[PDB]
Amino acid sequence: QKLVFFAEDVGSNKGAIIGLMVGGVVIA
Amino acid sequence: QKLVFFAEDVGSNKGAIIGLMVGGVVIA
Repeated sequence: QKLVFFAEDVGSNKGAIIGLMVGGVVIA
Repeated sequence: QKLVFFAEDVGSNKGAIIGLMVGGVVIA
């Protein structure tokens, strides 16, 4: 394996996120 | 609101979970 690169990319985060694996009475 | 209940249930976890919110050199 050889990698040679002059890359640039943008992925960038501002939100309101709800990540449940679910259990809350998933209802809490 | 009124709640009255007798509830018994079962959700239990043993996993090899990958959760990415994406951005990884998602790669590569």
